[PDB]
Amino acid sequence: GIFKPEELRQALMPTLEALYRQDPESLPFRQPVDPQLLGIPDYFDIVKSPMDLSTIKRKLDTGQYQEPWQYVDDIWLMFNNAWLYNRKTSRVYKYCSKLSEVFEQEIDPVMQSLGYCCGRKLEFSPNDTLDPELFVECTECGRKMHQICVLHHEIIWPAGFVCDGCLKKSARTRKENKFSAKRLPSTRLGTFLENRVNDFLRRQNHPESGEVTVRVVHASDKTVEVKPGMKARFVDSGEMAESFPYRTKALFAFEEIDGVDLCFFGMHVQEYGSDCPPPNQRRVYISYLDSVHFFRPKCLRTAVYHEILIGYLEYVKKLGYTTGHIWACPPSEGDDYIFHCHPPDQKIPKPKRLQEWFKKMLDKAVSERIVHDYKDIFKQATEDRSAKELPYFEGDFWPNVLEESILYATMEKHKEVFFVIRLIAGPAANSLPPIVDPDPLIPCDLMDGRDAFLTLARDKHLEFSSLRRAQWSTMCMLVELHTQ
Ligand SMILES: CNC(=O)c1cccc(CNC(=O)[C@H]2CCCN2C(=O)C2(c3ccc(Cl)cc3)CCCC2)c1
Ligand SMILES: [Zn+2]
Ligand SMILES: [Zn+2]
Repeated sequence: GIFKPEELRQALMPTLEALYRQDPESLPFRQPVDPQLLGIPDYFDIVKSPMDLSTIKRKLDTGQYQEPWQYVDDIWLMFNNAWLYNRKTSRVYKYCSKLSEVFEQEIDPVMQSLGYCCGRKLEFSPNDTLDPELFVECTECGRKMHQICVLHHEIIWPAGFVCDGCLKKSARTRKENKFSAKRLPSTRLGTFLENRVNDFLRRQNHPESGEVTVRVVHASDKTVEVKPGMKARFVDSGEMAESFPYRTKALFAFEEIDGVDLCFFGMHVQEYGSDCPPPNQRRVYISYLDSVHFFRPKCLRTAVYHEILIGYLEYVKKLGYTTGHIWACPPSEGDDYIFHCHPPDQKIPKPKRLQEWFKKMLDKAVSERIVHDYKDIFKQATEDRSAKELPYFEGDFWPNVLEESILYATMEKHKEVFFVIRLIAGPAANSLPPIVDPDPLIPCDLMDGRDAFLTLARDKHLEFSSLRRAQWSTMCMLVELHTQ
């Protein structure tokens, strides 16, 4: 036992009286449902565990609740029975919804006064059913708390969870989390980007901004093989190379928010080096860009994205990559992209908004004299003067759509989607030294393309749907990156 029974009764009884005072919303909930009297004989075929305010009052008054979550569980059983049995458009359904809003406001401050994370009944995002959020138990006081509220990971703290209350009471502080973003192995690329971001943020000197970390978490050597269609026409003759080698890299940016890691940006790139045959030579392809919109302050979010993306273009330019490519079309309605379960209010941008966003960033990159020029693939193709000449990237649009044929008219209708970004133009691009990546390979199967991370996130309910859930998913993804 944690609580003297009378203490639990005095704390919780006012939240029950708050529901009882709601008239008419509590009237269907004050007494056990009597299916005969109400003419609803199928009630007990649908509702296996009836619950009502008078039963909860008796359990409270007789000391039947040993800890407050058993009370919260009975309140939500009552709400869920009503939402299950009654139609969404029915009076009882709407009364139930109103009572659940009254309960959430009342129970929050009570559960926090009793030393709990919150008083919320929490379930994951959407076989008609939702998975419940997990609890951990303080080894010192025995209070149960949301795993995600207190960010307790068994790998980081194997001896068990100790709540803030028990740590203060014993003049102790939580053992440092060494599975941090900052402690991921550093790369030259990562250091360059993060130094750019933090320099900008220090110039703004805004009180809300946290330190940013940028880490390369995957680097491996791959090959894209030419598809059979285009292999027939161009490769089979010996006119075009059969496969193009590249380095695939994955990087993430993390911000300190409320003193813990938050992963807010993700990037996959394909890097076609100087020993890669034309027409891919000295080209970089940004496969996927994703974000979780919790960057603080929100007034500097776009500018921080600019520092990372303009920074990457500056870094590859200096090494001797001439051209950048971005496939600027949104993901399809149903595809998570990099981060599983975005906030519902982080809307996939419309094509026009996405194109305009990328245009503004590249204009900044022109002002800084990092980008020479940028145009749609149509103008750049006209200006370069066959289909053999098209840069051919793993998982890109053009290798797919060129199979549908087996070009000129197709580019014009999809011109605004494909940005070509000139980093090095003219004679400067003729007599460059070899491209030598000063960072080693980083083997990491989890970050080998975007699917392994999406699979882990689905399997373990690592959502980025709220700040608190994004903070847990960041902590979990960092433990996995640290223990490969
Ligand atoms: C409810 N919503 C979802 O379920 C959902 C599903 C899938 C994805 C998303 C959110 N993800 C995105 O918008 C991704 C892909 C398209 C670009 N993008 C970004 O994060 C960046 C961006 C550019 C421009 C603008 Cl205007 C907004 C953002 C950040 C800077 C570079 C790219 C949400
Ligand atoms: Zn909680
Ligand atoms: Zn405790």
